[PDB]
Amino acid sequence: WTPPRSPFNLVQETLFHDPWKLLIATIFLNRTSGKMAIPVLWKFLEKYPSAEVARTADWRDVSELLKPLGLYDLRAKTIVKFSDEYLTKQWKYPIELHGIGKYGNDSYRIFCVNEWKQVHPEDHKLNKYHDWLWENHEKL
DNA sequence: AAGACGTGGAC
DNA sequence: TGTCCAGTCT
Ligand SMILES: [K+]
Repeated sequence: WTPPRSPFNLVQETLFHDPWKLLIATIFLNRTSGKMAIPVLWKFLEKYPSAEVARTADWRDVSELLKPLGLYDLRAKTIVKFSDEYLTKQWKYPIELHGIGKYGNDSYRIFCVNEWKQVHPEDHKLNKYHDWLWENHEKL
């Protein structure tokens, strides 16, 4: 399964193939505008192209990148921890992991795994994509 | 179960 | 230049 590209161009639609990156993007989005987060996200995946790399990194460093997006200290610490657990903790769903809640888990379950029918989003853009999936899956 | 984490954009 | 605001945690 591979989720369709939509007319709303969510970040999730590129990152689906790597559930880790997709969960990072969701976290970058926590209480922060896309307008600001998205450029920083891309530079973050440059410096930290994976989970094995990221569980390693100094949070002090992740932080430098994250201020000016606010929520930078706690988040930087989370990002490192999330990546540790992502790789070293067994999980069926990323909800089980640190700093992933209904939002990250919904994205996971719509994009990384064929479970869209069972997701009940409460994020706007996700709602748009989902509604749009319900409407057009039989067409593909 | 309530804060609490946060900057810069929009205005 | 002041307020409002863009999930998941403890
Ligand atoms: K969690």
